Amino acid sequence: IAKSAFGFYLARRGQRKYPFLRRPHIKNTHSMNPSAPYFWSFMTAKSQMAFLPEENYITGDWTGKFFVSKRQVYTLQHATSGAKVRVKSFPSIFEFNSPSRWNIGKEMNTLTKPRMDLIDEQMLTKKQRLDYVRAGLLP
Amino acid sequence: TATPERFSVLGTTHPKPKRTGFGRNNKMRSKPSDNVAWYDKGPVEWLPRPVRLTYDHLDQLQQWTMRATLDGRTEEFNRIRDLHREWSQHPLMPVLGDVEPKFPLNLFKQNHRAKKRFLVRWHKANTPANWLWMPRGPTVVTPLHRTNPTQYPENWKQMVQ
Amino acid sequence: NTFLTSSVATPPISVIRTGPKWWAHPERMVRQKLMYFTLGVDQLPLRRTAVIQRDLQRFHMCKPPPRVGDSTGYKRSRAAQLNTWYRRIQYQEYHMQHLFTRHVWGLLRVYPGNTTKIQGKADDGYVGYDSVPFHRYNRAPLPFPARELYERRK
Amino acid sequence: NYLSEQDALYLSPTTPEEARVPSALCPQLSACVMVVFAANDMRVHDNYALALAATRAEAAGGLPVIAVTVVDYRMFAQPSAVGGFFRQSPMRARFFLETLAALRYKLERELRIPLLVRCGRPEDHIPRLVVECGAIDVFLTTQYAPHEKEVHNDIVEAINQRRWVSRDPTAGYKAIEHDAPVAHSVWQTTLVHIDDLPVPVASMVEGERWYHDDVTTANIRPTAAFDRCINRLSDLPARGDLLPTTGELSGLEPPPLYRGRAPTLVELGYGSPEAFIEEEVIATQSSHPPGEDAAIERVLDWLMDGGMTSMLRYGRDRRTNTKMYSQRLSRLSPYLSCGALSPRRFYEELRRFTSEHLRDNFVQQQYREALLRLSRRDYWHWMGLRYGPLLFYEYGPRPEHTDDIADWRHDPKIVQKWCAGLTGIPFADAAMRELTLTGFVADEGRQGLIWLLSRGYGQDWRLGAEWLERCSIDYDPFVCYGNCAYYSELVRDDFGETVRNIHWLAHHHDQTGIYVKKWLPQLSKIPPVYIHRPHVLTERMQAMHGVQLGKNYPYPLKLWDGAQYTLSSEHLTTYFSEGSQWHRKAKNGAGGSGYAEALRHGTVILEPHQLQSS
Amino acid sequence: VSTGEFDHPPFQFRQRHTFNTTPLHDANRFGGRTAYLREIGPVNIKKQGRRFKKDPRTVQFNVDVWCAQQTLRKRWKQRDWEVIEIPFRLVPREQQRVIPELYTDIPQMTDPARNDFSNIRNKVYDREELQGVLFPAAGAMLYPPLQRVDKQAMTLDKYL
Amino acid sequence: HIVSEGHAMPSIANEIAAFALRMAVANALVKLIPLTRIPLKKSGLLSVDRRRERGQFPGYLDGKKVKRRFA
Amino acid sequence: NRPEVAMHRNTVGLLPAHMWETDKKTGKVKSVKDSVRDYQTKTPYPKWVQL
Amino acid sequence: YLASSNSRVDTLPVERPLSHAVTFNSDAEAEDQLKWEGFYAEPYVDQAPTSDIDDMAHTFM
Amino acid sequence: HRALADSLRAYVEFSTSKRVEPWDARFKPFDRIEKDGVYVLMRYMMEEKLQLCNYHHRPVKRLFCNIGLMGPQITTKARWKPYRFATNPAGTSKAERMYQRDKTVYTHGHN
Amino acid sequence: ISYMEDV
Amino acid sequence: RFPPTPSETPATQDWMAYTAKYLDKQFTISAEPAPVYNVNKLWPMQQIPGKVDQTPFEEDQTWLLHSIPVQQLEMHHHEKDLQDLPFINHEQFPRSLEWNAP
RNA sequence: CCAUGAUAAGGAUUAUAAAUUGAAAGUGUUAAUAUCAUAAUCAAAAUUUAUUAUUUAUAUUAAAUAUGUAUGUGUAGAUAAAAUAAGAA
Ligand SMILES: Cc1cc2nc3c(=O)[nH]c(=O)nc-3n(C[C@H](O)[C@H](O)[C@H](O)COP(=O)(O)OP(=O)(O)OC[C@H]3O[C@@H](n4cnc5c(N)ncnc54)[C@H](O)[C@@H]3O)c2cc1C
Repeated sequence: IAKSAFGFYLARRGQRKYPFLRRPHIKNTHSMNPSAPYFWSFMTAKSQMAFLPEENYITGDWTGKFFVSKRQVYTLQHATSGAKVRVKSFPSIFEFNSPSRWNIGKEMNTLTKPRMDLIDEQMLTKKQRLDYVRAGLLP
Repeated sequence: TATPERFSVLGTTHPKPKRTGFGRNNKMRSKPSDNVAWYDKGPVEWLPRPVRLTYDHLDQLQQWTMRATLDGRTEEFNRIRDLHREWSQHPLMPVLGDVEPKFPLNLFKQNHRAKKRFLVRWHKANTPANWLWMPRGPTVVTPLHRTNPTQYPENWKQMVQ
Repeated sequence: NTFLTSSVATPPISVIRTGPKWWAHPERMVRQKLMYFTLGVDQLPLRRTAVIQRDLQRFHMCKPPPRVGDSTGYKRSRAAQLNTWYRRIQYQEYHMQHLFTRHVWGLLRVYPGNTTKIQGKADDGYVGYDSVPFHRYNRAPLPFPARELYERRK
Repeated sequence: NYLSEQDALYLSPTTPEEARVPSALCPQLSACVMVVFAANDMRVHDNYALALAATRAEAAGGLPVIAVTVVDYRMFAQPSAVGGFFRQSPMRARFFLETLAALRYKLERELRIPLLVRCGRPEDHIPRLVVECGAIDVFLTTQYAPHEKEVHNDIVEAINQRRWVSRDPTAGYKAIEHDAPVAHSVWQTTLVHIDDLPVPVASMVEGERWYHDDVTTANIRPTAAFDRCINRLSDLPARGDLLPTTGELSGLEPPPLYRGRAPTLVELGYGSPEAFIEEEVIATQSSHPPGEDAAIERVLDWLMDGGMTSMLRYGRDRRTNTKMYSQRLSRLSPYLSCGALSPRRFYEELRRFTSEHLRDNFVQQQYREALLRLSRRDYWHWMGLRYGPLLFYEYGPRPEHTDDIADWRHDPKIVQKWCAGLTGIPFADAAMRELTLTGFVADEGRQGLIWLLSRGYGQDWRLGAEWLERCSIDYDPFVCYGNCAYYSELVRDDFGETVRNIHWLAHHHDQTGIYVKKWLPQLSKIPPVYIHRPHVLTERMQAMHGVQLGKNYPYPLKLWDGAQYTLSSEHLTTYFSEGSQWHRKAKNGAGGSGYAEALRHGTVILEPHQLQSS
Repeated sequence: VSTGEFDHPPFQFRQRHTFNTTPLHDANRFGGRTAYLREIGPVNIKKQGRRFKKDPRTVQFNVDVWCAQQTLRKRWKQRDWEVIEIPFRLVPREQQRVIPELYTDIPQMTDPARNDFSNIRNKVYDREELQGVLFPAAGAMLYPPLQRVDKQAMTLDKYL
Repeated sequence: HIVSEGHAMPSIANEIAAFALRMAVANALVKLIPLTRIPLKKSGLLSVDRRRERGQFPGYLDGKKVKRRFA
Repeated sequence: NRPEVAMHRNTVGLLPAHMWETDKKTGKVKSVKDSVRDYQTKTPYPKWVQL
Repeated sequence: YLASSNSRVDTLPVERPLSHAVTFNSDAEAEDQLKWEGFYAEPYVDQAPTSDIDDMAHTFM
Repeated sequence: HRALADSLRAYVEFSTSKRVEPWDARFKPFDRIEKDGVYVLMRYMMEEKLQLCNYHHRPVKRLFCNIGLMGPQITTKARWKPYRFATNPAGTSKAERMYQRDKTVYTHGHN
Repeated sequence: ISYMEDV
Repeated sequence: RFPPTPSETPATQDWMAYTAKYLDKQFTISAEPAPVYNVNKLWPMQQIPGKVDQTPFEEDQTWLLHSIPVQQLEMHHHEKDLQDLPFINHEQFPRSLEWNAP
């Protein structure tokens, strides 16, 4: 059960059908979907000639960003500079402490797994743990 | 980044066991269902597959029969006509009290799966081999079709004078 | 021919009870009549089906006849007897169609759909390029080429 | 020929390099404790031998554990004692091979214990494999059936002195030549282990009622300790070189010769599947998939659905007639026979379910009835052990009780008709159809069939027993033969269920005729008055109900008095004769499935028997 | 009037191969182009399947464009002729006029004065009559003159 | 001559359109010749059937006549 | 090249074999070595940037 | 096909075919003949016996 | 990263490796003996380029379109094996090969 | 009654 | 824009030129008689002269065997995008749908 | 949190005829009881939750970024819908 302010304000109204590609809250759970032949044409800008998004650059006289935007595309300088790179994700943040050259040119949201396979055994309740065991997700 | 051979938490994730069943809710078994056809009963497997005939098939058949007629090969025509003579007899009228069984009706909970199952099983059992209503065999008399290939028009040379 | 997907077979009652939609459809009926005519055999079962079906569709709209109510049940028995006789005639027509279609395909070297039998040179049943790696009825694997029921040269 | 090829490949005096167990790189891992899986058990959740091997390995000796199994070629296509039936029909062989494959998958992917499969004589293969692997201790389950007790004794004797075999001549070799092993035998077939019964088997009173009394005071060992011992194998190291690769797991390439390959039905000697395949209507919607996990899921789903009504109807303390048409009855007999599901696991699961749902007052009666059924199976096991080879002799185990039984008579046509199910009795027809098509038929069906063959017709009871062996996938030797003798009046024991007529059983268990209608739908129009006697019908009734005797439904084998004078040749409709459908059913023309099928359609036959036409 | 099907069948329960019912994308509907919109095998709605193939609007647009391609290819098959510019003086009398642009005025006629009521936008002239104007410097007539048949001639059709 | 009005489709080879053509021809013949009205009216040629396909409704699963799944 | 246009133009020269370690018995990629410290390039930006 | 002894009773009794009158004196006799031939029987095929209803009643009690 | 490298390697190797013949040998155009019919044209005219295209369905169909001498017979009358059946290697002789492909490779059904 | 046959 | 235009070939303009260049090298006539005036192969469309371009395909096979993609995302119109969807028909003023602006 | 009321879904007997097969008995947001309350989208986001028709084997990823998963005899239990331009007695 996701806990957020909008959860009380809005209502799911069951498994309602939305217009194609027009769900209100976008949750790209398929960003980390791997596809070798379609590596450059999945969750990425369609044209190779397009410039990098505005989110990859600093515009004004900034004082500092806690985390960079997900659409910011990983570049060589991200690994070469050896600086601190963080991306907001559940639960709190994901930090790039393993700079690799195999992710150059791909978006950080594509690199980061949205739906983490790991399940917390601590906050899980008795009934919820029983449900997970019945589903097979937990022993 | 020289992927280490020791993954700490990636391996320890309780791998999902393999799916047991199939179909709905992954619980259907592999039982031989009612869709199985019997290739022994009659030249056509019972509960025949929905074969659909096309006009290009009709044209190809016309070309084939033209070629056979022009080449004088009539064994295929004779075997087709004999098969039609054997399978195309007039069904005798059933006696009073002959009715195909019907499935009982209940109002509280009508089981449509059992309703279709009974019909499918009954018709599967009702193979063309044991269709006693349709006359068959050599003991029957057919005063509508030529009995032997000798009297067919392709053998017209014999009937003279 | 063009339909090579494994198919589900409906009961003959389910086929017959369909009105002038598929079973009694004029296009399919005239195609079957053309096939029978080209083969040269009489169309007695098809005509016996058509004469019943045209009257059935003519009178489908009106109400059933008023009846006083037969004490002996002779009228109900006679109605059931007529319905069964017509159903059996249509059964014979259905079997004739499904037999001569296979025979014509065998003569014309036409590869049929999955899991169907042609009395000429394929008695086990034809399975080729199916989603399952086996015959699904014999549970036996099949070669990568579908099969060669007929020779190469035409 | 396949057995000869396997003997030339494996049982050669020097094993070829293509068939070699790889040498362990670790000197301490060179030795490995070995466990052999027999046909009795194919499970790893409650097997005693595996747990004992695990605890021995974790205590001392060879830390790696190696699992082996041998599929003998002598009980698949070989003829039986009489009638030439397959010892295991193609359906039973397919079930066994699927169970073996599932067990191998579970062992090699969950426990990471390699399962070396061999084909041929276990007595020839197992000791040589132990010597080749250098096993410290070889564990196995006790086998005490004929053709199986002898092979178990030969295996243990050979491994005691490290004996070998040499190809076709089978020249036993000494331990010195090469290309302290001890054999442990543990008893796990029955629900309750020996030495735990309140009375010894030798002094056990002949009767199932007394054993039912005993089992109330008897104790059942908990399975938690054995489950722990089995689970410890995961942390216990094993030979990783024998673990399957991804390619052979997917089946891209055949498994290596030393790891073994499961045999195929065509190579086993069946030859003509189209002759043995039966195309008839199947009414039961429930089938048992192979696998111990599948068996556990079946038990759980049956308990959840509430199949206790099959054991006993709610509120009915007296045992009530069963309903074969229903899907409620628990079809765990094939699992118990093949050993995929242990009776101890069944008992503990059932007791746990009863303890949970103890609020209803009748669940105790349901549980006790199920325990009574399991105790009956154990009692038949004990009776088979007591009788030994004497049971399989002519006229049952105890001939003194068979004075009323007439001399056995043999008729190939009669036994062929009975096997094919062309009997005039609809109940017998339905029972035979379920037994042939489905994995098994219910207890009442088996009783009716065996009584009809033995007493109803006079044919030899061994024919029916061997046909049950061929067809029923839940086959247990002792249980099947003992029940056949009891219901043929060969083991005449009082204080037990009375032997009942086929007509009695049909009228009692299937009175309305739902089962008969379901399995013989061509008789659906027959009213419930004449369902069980379709023979007694006039021509008018036959025409009105759409069934003609002979043409559509066969005449009964045993005609009424004076029927031979009033019946002509046309009505009788001989089914097995020259030029008949049964004759042309097979491509080679040797009839079809039935009498002498192993002799007729058997590519490889070890025994000569007698082969004559008609 | 065309016997072809221009409409993509609506999405409903799974279609099984049988009589009167075939799979929605079984390589036969709308030609073989349904492979672009075919997703074979059982598919998890949770985490499998491209949504554009499940969107009725998009598949309708795709089948519309495929039908448009069929119409265009058949029209260009019909279009055996080609268009050549002529400076209004070497054209015949029927063309020495003002021709309104396409779809701008009433469909004109080819000089109804002499009982010629053809469509000026559809009339096609053959190369033989215009051979001289099209190839002024050719010299020798590369294309032979068109041998016209005399209708007044006494031939076999006139019941000789 | 027949002129189609309302909803135009490429192929109108269907029984409903054939019935509409039949009604139009019968009405035209009646208007042309007065005494022709009696046989056509007694045979039902001129009579109009008010039946029409059920209109769309998104509440239905297909939109016309089938409700949604219930538990 | 993407598969939809021309897979046949793919060649082994595209694959950098020195980037990863290859299994000998199966031809699989066992692992990929580090590619940051050992990577030296003279144009982190196109030559026309010139800072 | 087996026979049956006409003097001694065999272990399996097989019922002989029943005999029906070729002529009917009364309409009541004809109606009885039809009823016991099953002419007036519902063509429905039994799928659940009355034993289920009786067991439900017993459990309710 | 490891799986991406493996998938790229497998995809390139699959693209370069020769695949099975994508034409059905049971239909009207591809029915003649290998010594007659369209097979003579294939063997004597376009045989060289088939090895270079590695018998993939898209290049073979495009080459059949461009060679002419067949016209619309490659689409109006000819038929081809399904997408997952035309991707089998040069010698398969088994139906279940398509399920033997590696699963950890994220090549999107390209061996 | 739609179709009736003498035989 | 798709479909891509394949590279041109010298003697594929006509059968006479193709036979003369690629078949025999002895054909007397170089090519078909070309009129002195300009010929517009694609009559409705005015293409840039001197540019190699194709014509609508006469054959069916090339239409579905060419590199022609399919619609995947939402359809965008140069003007109808103001109106959100066919269901959400945004009308600024309640004027008639048959209204005219003189 | 609580802080009065109000619209929904749910077909069983008024029928042919110049005619419609959807109900009033109530469904989150709305008008009197108070007494720490800053919980609100303007993008790129976190399944464990009863109430939901997905495309099945000739040709398959181009424009806002848009689904890598589950081939297994049309296969247990349980259950859903329709007698209105359609064809059912
Ligand atoms: C001629 C004959 C042969 C038989 N052969 C076998 C055989 O090979 N294997 C076999 O397991 N049973 C055999 N039985 C016993 C009986 O057929 C089965 O117990 C039962 O019919 C199997 O169906 P079920 O599992 O649905 O029955 P359930 O009652 O649901 O099964 C309960 C379990 O209890 C045991 N059991 C119950 N009744 C008996 C019984 N009468 N005798 C022995 N065990 C019993 C079995 O292990 C059975 O699986 C035979 C009976 C007869 C008359």
